[PDB]
Amino acid sequence: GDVLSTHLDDARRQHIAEKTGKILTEFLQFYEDQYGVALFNSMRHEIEGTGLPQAQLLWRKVPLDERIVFSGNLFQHQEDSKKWRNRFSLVPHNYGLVLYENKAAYERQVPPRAVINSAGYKILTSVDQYLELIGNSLPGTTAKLKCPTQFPLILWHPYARHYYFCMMTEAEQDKWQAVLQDCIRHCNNGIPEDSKVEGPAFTDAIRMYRQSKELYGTWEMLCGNEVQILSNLVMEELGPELKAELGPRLKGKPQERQRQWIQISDAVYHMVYEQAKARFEEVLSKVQQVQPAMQAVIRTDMDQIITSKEHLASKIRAFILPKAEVCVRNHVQPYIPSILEALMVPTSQGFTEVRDVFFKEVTDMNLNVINEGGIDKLGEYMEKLSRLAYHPLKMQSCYEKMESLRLDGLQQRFDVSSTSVFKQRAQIHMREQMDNAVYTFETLLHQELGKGPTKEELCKSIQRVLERVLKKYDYDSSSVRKRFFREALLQISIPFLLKKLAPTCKSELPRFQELIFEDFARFILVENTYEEVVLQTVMKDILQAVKEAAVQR
Repeated sequence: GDVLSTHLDDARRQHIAEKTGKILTEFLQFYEDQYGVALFNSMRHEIEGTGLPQAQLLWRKVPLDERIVFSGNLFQHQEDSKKWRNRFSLVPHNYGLVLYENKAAYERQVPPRAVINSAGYKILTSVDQYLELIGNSLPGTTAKLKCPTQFPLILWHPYARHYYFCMMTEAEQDKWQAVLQDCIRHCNNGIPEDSKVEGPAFTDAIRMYRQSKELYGTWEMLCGNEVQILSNLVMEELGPELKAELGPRLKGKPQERQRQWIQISDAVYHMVYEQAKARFEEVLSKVQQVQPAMQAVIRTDMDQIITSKEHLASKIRAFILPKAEVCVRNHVQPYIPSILEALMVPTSQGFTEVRDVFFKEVTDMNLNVINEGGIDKLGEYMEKLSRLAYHPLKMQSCYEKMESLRLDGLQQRFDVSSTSVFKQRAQIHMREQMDNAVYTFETLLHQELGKGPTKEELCKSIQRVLERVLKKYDYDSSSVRKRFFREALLQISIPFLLKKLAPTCKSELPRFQELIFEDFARFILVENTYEEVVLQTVMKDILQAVKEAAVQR
């Protein structure tokens, strides 16, 4: 039989589901523990009024009207037939990649042949690059795919299936590379950053689970929505032993064996995804049911919870602060300036490029008003400007500023994962700030225009509204960048410290549990309090490094 029927038979699928279920159970215990802590922290910020200050730019409240992002014909390699077929390929408003047999089939409202969420994917523009990337997916390879055009585009994922496209011209290749890069970035941004409770509870639980498996530091596969990330977590853990078991059973030449493993991995990824979805959504519903009860206890007992948290922290400080401060002084503090410099330069270039692109587009609109000498086509020009933050070409020069980013870890070595994650996060911030700029410009211009078509010439109020939005932009850009640099420095330095401190602490921390009043245990965790103690040991150096640099400008 075929590869999947042979190697993923019912018995093997049951074993995989059992192992997956054990991982999900352990993760969900971390998640339920984290949930009340995330709730307490968010409520403390709101009640004490210590959340993020209000931005100067306005934020769009309703999404833009849904429009197709891009479409065109592509060739796609077909896994079943091994034949290349034309496909009409469409990117909807939500940045899925949708493939139809042809455009005529699309017009007749025929179902799509595939709908692809590209979270966790990477783009390759040559077959050799792709073969190099998968070349060591099975062991011992060095211990002794052919495209109809010269312009391929390949989508690779560590666990899910790979897609093979090609285009007729370098121009089409370049366009689809930008669009698919936008798709990946959009799908990776699957948990809203301003989620108050669910987001932080989930991502902290992921980190704590990984730490319990002795995995510290930024994780490249913390991308996509919750179920995708959980699927990545399971595949990371189960992949090695599944590969060790099935690898020797695969028959053929090295690249054929590599392709069979990709097919097996995708099938397991699907099975894991559905199992994780069911298990996670069950627990999410359970925590949401008791969240109001938790809110009442937090609101009533706020001051006593803070007191209990501070008492626990004081005992942890007494235990770990000497060794922590030495480790920061000797092994973190010397390197904070260099890491900050590496992050600041491309990030600040990118935010400045957003400003320049915004300024040019508003001026181009202003030129149109002067040329028609009138207000009457403003709605047409504002509609195009309203979408600038999602323009598949015009934003590319901003995003490109991040590709020179190279970050060392605290072993003074290039950190691939930190670099990847922080380029993605920086680019998402750039998209947000561009959208805020054009939304603010539109809103303020409409206000200004209530004065009348020519109380003074329209191009004077346009340029005055533009100058007002630019000052709001410059303020918000510095706010956003300072927060981003602080967050990134913390996310590089704290996992390093926790790993160095683990032989001292991991056996000893449970002894502090007895200090937590049982009715507060959903809101206070020994581990989280300990991690906050460690965080405070780098806070001075980080705030001062971002201060002394004044990197936020």
